[PDB]
Amino acid sequence: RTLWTTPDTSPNCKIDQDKDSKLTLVLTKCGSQILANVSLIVVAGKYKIINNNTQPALKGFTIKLLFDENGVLMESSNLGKSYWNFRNENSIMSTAYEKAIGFMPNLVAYPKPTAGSKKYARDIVYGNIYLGGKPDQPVTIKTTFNQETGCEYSITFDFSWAKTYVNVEFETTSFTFSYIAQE
Amino acid sequence: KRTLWTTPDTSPNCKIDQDKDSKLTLVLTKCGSQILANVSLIVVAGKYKIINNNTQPALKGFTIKLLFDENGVLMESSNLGKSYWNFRNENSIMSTAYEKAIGFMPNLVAYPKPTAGSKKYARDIVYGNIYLGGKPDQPVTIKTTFNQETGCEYSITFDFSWAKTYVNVEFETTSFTFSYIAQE
Amino acid sequence: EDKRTLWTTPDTSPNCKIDQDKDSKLTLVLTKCGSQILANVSLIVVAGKYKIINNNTQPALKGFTIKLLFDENGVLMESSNLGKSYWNFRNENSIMSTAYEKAIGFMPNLVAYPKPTAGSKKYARDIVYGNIYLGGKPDQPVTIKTTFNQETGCEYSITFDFSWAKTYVNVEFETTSFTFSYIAQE
Amino acid sequence: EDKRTLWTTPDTSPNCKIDQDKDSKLTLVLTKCGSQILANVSLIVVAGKYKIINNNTQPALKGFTIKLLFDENGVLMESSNLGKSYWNFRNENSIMSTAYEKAIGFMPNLVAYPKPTAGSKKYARDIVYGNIYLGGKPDQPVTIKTTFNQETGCEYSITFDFSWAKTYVNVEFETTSFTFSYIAQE
Amino acid sequence: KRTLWTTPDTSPNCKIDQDKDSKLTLVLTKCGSQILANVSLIVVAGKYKIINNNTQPALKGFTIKLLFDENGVLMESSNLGKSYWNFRNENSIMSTAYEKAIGFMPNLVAYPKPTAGSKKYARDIVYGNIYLGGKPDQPVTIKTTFNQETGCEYSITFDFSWAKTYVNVEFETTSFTFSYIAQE
Amino acid sequence: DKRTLWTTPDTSPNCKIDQDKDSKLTLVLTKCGSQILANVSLIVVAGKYKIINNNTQPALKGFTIKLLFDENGVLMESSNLGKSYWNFRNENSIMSTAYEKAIGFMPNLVAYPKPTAGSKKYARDIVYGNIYLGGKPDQPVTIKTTFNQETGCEYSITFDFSWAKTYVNVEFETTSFTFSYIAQE
Amino acid sequence: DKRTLWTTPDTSPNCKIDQDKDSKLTLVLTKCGSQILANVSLIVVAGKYKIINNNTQPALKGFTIKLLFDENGVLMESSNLGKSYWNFRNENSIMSTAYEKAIGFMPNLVAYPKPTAGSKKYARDIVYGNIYLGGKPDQPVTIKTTFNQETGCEYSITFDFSWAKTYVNVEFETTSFTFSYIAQE
Amino acid sequence: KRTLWTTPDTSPNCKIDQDKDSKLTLVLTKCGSQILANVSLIVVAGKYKIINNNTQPALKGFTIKLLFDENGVLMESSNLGKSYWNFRNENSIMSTAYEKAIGFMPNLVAYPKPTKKYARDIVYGNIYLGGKPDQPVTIKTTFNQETGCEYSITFDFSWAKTYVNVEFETTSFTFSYIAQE
Repeated sequence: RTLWTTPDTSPNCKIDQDKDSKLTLVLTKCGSQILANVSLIVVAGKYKIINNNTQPALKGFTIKLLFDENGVLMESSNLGKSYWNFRNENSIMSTAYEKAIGFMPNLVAYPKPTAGSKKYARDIVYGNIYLGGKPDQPVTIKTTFNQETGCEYSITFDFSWAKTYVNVEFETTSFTFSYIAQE
Repeated sequence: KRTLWTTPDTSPNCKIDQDKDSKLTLVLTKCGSQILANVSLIVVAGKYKIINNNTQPALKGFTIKLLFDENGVLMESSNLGKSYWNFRNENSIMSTAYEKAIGFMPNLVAYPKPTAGSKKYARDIVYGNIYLGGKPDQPVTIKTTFNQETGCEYSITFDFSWAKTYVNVEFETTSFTFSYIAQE
Repeated sequence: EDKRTLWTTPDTSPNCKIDQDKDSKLTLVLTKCGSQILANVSLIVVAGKYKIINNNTQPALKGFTIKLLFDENGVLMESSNLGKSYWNFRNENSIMSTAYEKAIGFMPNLVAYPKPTAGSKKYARDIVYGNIYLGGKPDQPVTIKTTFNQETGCEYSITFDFSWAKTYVNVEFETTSFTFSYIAQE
Repeated sequence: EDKRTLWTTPDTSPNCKIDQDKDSKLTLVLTKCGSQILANVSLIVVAGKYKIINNNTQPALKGFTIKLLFDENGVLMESSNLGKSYWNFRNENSIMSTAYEKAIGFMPNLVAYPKPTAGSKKYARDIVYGNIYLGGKPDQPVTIKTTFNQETGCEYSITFDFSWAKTYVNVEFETTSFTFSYIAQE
Repeated sequence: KRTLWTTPDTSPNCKIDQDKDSKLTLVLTKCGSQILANVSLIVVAGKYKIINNNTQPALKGFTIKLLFDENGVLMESSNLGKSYWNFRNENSIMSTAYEKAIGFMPNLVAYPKPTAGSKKYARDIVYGNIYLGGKPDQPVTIKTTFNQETGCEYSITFDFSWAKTYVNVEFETTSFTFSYIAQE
Repeated sequence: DKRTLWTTPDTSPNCKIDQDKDSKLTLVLTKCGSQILANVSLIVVAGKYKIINNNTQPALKGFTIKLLFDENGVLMESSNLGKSYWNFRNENSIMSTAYEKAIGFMPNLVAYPKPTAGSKKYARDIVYGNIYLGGKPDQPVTIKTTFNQETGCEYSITFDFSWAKTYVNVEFETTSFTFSYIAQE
Repeated sequence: DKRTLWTTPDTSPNCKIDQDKDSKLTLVLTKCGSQILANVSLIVVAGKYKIINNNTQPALKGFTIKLLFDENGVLMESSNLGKSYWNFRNENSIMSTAYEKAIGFMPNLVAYPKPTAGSKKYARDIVYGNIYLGGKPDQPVTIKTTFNQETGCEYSITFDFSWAKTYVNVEFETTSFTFSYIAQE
Repeated sequence: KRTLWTTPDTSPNCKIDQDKDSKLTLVLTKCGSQILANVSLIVVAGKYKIINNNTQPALKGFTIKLLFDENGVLMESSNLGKSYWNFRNENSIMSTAYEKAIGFMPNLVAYPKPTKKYARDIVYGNIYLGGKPDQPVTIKTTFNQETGCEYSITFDFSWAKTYVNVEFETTSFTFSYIAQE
């Protein structure tokens, strides 16, 4: 009933370069809703340290999870496939999973955008998370369901900030949300 | 069934100011002693569809009320229409109206009905924000209150409000999740 | 008997010591959804120095802490601010009459949220921020910061740090509710 | 040395057991005015079952009793709810440096207020009723009923029965003061 | 001597709203560790003389304060006039103003001044009722509070209030007795 | 300068808040025809109000300075401000002889009537302002000025000083505030 | 009544800190009328407190040993100290019969009342001292002794050991400390 | 008896600044040639009750003196009140004032009166405010250094830290001294 990344600190995600980040994502199926819990540690590379004195235009970045028609994570995702599976103890199942359609965002609630059709905001959930656990260091985490092409379903995390942060490490508090499940 | 919902399509099901002027998308999923709730709103017509606080400076909020009888059945005075509200069946709703859903009602010990002279605590409220047009600089407050309406056994009230002066902004929102303690 | 919910009974009676015996009602409901605990919390201060906030007369009174400390079996330790007789598995609108022996399935996961270490980087993943509102008023926010497994002298812990920046003048400390979740130990 | 006042001292340090040890400060001052004792009383509950009244959760919790039992010399007996440590003749704002041995002139008169006895007519004149107010609020009355010489296992007694009719919700039990008098034994 | 009083005549001695609008009759008799107090009030002029809450709905109470210095001497800031307050001499007062009356002051351990970080207990209040015109259906609350005023070492504050709607009722009262713990 | 009544701008004490000469009220009244332009500040040099400690005295949160005038606008001895220090300007001092008339500086009695039983009391006779202890922006004090509300005089100006915040070892000496009022003639 | 209650002075473990019999508490209580003269030291023989390394275990900074007594002054089994060799002195061992009464050795309940909710307790019931690990003068630890603070007993003596310094591979075996306390009778 | 004491309840018995502002709990137990002494202090009122060295930076100590006559009887000039100091009787004091207690007095050969001053007539200790290990106060006890008496015990309390809103109520300290007889 839970798809997750093992919640240690080892990297599992490429924002800019391989293994530059640890996305901790836990999806628990509560029938018609998925209860989601997320946090991010950027361990290396371009996004490890936000410095808007030296890089004034660096105000955000994106992580995409793309899923096929069986709810299987696609290699085009920023999150690595070997890191994503049903929970087993404090680790993951040995064999890669074959179906997880019940964990996918519902396509009627959150349709793929279509040219010529009105796009509603119901497919977005906003939250904040806090860099370094400090209450004066918010960033926006914008989560969008089924926005991407090249997939049957998707979850997209857009992180952004308006403040000028100077040498602030990108490692965050946790946020919980939910979404309507496909089945 | 463990989920009561409005079918998550876009067809209007709610009256804010005029009949069928909005689509309230509300999903209540029973997790034992808590209901996990997910809500968003699309206004499709009427005075709240396009907010212009230069021409209508007083247009700063509105209310959507769900009132329930002793069996957890939606009452017709609610802003949400009854024919749209039922247990989930695939991506639609059961064909026959439900008779009991007390397990989805807000707990009356946690959230008592008002009585004169009774000390009223704020535990029966949850605050959140949702965002018009998906834009991060267009927040609206969604205040949810449990069991504060009269003429019903249980209630969920959504009060929407905003402080900013919105000019030519369509009222269709991002989603928000909350929970509340279940009656049984 | 509802072994999927640990809670304080959702009545209004006090169950918690912030400063003195029975000075507050922490309403806390932990509902196990497999590997995540769905948590719902509010606070009523019924007496003592935190009941009525006046920052004109007490400018330094800007926050306080409520700690839940648990042993290796998930049993609440007496050093916690919440009283042990008030904390148990649900039975209808009350609690089971005998004290529970095990609740590890409700504890915050130690790999996700490790105890303090001798020499390793401490990450912020073990914190959740929220706001709650005094008197239900939208202009009276308080920060509720929840931290997992950062207390010593226990095997697991949940710490609620309440704080505010505004100068509140004769404002009663009784709050709206907040929901969050955390990763479960098993 | 003021042998015309017997008191608890006027501090707020708990001296009384209603339900648990030292859960309350009974402030009681008995001043001898010849044939009458002028009495002044208030109560602060600091802990335990009666600190915070919540009649939504405990609708049957509507009163309690504090008994002072005295021997043939007017000495307070250990079976009393009030402790002996600081019940003594006045010395400034404290008590005399040794325990008193005789205070019959402070005892309620046995002809006016006889002890209960087998099949004898009990008259109400051994009672005085009053009200005191929780938290100083005029809408939070409680009844204080004082009865003289009705307890067993003593030669004299003063019994305070507290009761209320209203449904109090999270009201701290600490009271305004009340004055009464009674006829002295000698 | 053993009694501080206002002479029990009917000569106005007190300012509620305007000078000499009332006669407070107050007798404090020292009984060792307790002061036995007896009080009544006559309003002789001004807006509190005849109460009409149909036409003046906000006229629901007023305060008379006695403030004392470190020697127990009444301070000029009190509502009660100083020339009216002294030790008893027959049915009048001593001709020379008293210099010390600490034995008549409310005890500061029983009834402390406001203190930072100290809980304020209600035991520094005594409630009573007195009756307008001697009529049993015309109660007013007399609340007496010890040592809660600023600008003094000791204080006795009388707050009068009423919930009933009195219609053309003269404010002149029955008497009430209470006691309080003495400072020395 | 028959157009200015003032206390002079020096710092020698001229006022009794709690004890004699415990404070310097600096008050300048400049007649602009039908309006008096007023500028005020306060320095407490001694006594109970010199150093505020609301940890020691939590309930000490205000005090009053009254100026009472007779029917000729002459300051009465019952005022908190001393008469020696109050006169028309001459350079940075005051005139030698005490003034005899200053009705043109008195608060207008129609705008600001004396209170009387049975007459409505309007708030027009009050002006609120703030001043700041030690010049610090986070140490406000309210200065409430009321015209013609005192008894035993023909005209009055009352300054009620109050504060809400707990000040701990804060000297009571203030910034300045300007206001105006309607002149009797 | 010049008697002594003691643990015997050998080094056989008699006390649990973290695991059974991981320490020797050497405790000697000698009745000097109204005061008990007390002498204490501690040897940790096994377990996690035997060798302190606060670089690797920085949270290992203190521990507690409780002696709980019934209404007769008899040591209760719930104590950290075992009952077998806690008795009146006989030579370098203990009397052959287990004692039945030792109220004269109990901490006075008037001087040192049981704490109760809603009463702020006084510090009079504490004595602080230092003892030194390995006899080295730069290795202090605090021994805080509190009388009658525990529930589930009539009387109690609690030893709380704690240290501020970061000890690196230092064995927990201590010098001796003497104190006194007021006796119940 | 073998113990002179103050009843170890919380009732005040001592004037530091003002009458009845403090409870000195002092127990002197005769062990032959040595007196075993146990002391603590609770300030209940007045200027030393709450130390705030931000407001009162020079408030850094005070003294409590016990002066005795040739019979070891406490003199009224002492800070401790005579009503409170007597031989022990159960958990209180004897009701009749004692007449002789020379065996409890500090030895005059070990500790001579002012009229070569050696430091051996002093014992130093620390006690802790509120029982907190970071709130030490020095308690200096001096024998037979006051004038106008035959014997004396003087307690000088002092501290170096800047304490802010700290209540002066202490842990206990034990010492001994050589007895006069």
